Amino acid sequence: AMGYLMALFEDIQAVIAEQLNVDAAQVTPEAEFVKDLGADSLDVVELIMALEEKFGIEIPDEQAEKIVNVGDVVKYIEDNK
Repeated sequence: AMGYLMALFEDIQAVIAEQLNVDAAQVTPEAEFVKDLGADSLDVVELIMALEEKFGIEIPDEQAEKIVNVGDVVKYIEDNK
């Protein structure tokens, strides 16, 4: 598990890193897209669509709208296959 959880977390960590132009180090489970990563309302939408496609999942808006830190999206990704 953990080994796979770390693998998954990294997966997502890298996607966020290249996308927002921030170092992986700053992309921690608890860091925040807006507050700490300089992202914006649409930045996150681009990110959600990318992750949705990559993993073949559909994150309901009721869930998406609650994403603040990267740990949030990691969990929502499991909550869908």
